[PDB]
Amino acid sequence: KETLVLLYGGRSAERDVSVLSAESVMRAINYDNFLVKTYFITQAGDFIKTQEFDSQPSDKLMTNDTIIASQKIKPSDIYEEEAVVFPVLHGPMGEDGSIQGFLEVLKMPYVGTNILSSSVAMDKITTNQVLESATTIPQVAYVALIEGEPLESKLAEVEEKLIYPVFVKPANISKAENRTDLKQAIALALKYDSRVLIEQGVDAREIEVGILGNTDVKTTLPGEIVTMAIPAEIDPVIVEKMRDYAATAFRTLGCCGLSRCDFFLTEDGKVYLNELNTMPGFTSMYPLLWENMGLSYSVLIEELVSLAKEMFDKRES
Amino acid sequence: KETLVLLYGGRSAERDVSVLSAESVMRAINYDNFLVKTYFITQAGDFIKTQEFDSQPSDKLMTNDTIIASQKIKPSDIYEEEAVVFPVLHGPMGEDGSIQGFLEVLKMPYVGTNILSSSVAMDKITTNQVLESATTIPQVAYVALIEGEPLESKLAEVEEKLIYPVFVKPANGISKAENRTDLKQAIALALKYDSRVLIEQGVDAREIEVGILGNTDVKTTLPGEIVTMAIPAEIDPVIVEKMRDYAATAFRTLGCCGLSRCDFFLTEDGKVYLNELNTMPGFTSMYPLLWENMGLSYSVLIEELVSLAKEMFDKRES
Repeated sequence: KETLVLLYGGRSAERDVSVLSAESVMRAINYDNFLVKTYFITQAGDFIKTQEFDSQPSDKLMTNDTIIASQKIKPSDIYEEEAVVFPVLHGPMGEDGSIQGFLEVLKMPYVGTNILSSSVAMDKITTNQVLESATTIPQVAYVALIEGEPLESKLAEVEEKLIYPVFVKPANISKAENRTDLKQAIALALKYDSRVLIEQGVDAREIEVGILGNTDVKTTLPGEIVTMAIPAEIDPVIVEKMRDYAATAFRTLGCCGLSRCDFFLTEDGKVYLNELNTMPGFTSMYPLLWENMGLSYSVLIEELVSLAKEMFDKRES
Repeated sequence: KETLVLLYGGRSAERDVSVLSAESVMRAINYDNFLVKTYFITQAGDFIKTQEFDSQPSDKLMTNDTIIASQKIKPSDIYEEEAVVFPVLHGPMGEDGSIQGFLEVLKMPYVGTNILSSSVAMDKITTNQVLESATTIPQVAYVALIEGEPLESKLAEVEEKLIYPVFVKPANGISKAENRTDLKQAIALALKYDSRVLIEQGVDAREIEVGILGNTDVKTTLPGEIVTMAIPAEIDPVIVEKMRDYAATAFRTLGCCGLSRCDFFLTEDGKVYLNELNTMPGFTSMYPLLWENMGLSYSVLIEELVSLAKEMFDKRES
């Protein structure tokens, strides 16, 4: 009885994973409740009309090796009154707010966070600055570099604040074990972007919290990476902290819909926010974290759809 | 020789001004250099294919009273290889990164700042936090409220940090408050709009604006003053430099590209506060005039914007 538009693929490096999530989303959905229209976005950004399903498939989604050129559409022709888009797109141009902006301009409800909270959440420098300003959530140690800042003292700031190895990424990846590697990593990263992140390399436990909702934020029990332990075996104090931090991070950025909060837990029991992930994999932890809480994958989906409509009504009213 | 797609109108409250800026841009442009294709976005969000100019117009653009239904297009049909979009859209859906995202998805070069620096610049809470963390640019005194924070200590925090009157707005319902009761009433409606609410100090100070232009080579204008426009503003060299440095730093920190206008307050004892960074300023109005005083004519200003647009597009697509 509802039309879901399931966009998958994309232009980012994470685009092959996107096809996998979209395939898992399309087999997990309850068709009692949805007609599903799928559209592949190719690596060059083209929109391809591919299979509609009125009933459960069992049936491959399109890939960049299998484009059918006659099935190409005008991108705005995804549009249908009252359809809700589920953008199963990861990394840049799936999580950086460009797809969200496109769908806002097309006037369609869509699953997941809005434009501000997507771009901010994707930009670790901005995320860290917002969170250190507005919250007490600890961020993985980092240094921000804006082209123009004197290099020699940036280098010294990196060595004061961080311990080698560090990782250098343009804002929108090279490892450094010493100051020479660092200089060489920064020089290429400035060719990419005028804003550069240098981040502490961390070897610690990787523990993840699912987040769901719009105004009423729910979190899962944490689950651990390394194989998955769901739930993670951790002290109650750490469970509470991680879930509070996740919810606080989501509320502060004005996220809505879903996210997954990726934490590090050190041998001394210190918790650091590593990353807020606004469109997490569905291939993978996010669905399974909610499954452990008693929320099934098909019902998880319907909830995402109802939150999408609620944000749309709210943003259109 | 170049195709400029000029998008005007929009769904924001500033959409009537948008039409005037676009009329001013279509008249100031050098048609030696451009074929101009105009598209009106209606208040409801539809795209209307309206005039294409190959030479200077005399010649009015569409309005929400004058829509021609048959001239409606599919929004992606604005697309044309190698055409550069100038989105003359102000406020929400015009400066909030939604338009930029839509054009990025359509794969078109566009004038102005990218998705992140638009949405951040539009959100005063995030801008202020970013700038106070990464810079020494003073921000107009403010308090941020996230729905969930206990109300009483927010009220007291407003009264500790700020002096009445204050203005309350949802971050996504603007009310003035002169007292704690006005404040509570204003916050309560603002929260029906958005979970994030800004409370900002009312400031009665001199208003002085700085044009910014460029991508990696950031250029700024001499400051210009609002009340009539004094361009350049008559201010001490120390304030001029400070303003222009704060403007360029704000632009660089946010990752802006293309253009912005920075609006400052200047108080009676010579203190400077950043009020706003405006990423698509009016072209009706200070921005072109600020550059005109620097010797940069409006027509060549536009050519520079276009060339900056093609340049960011190349960096993005690579």
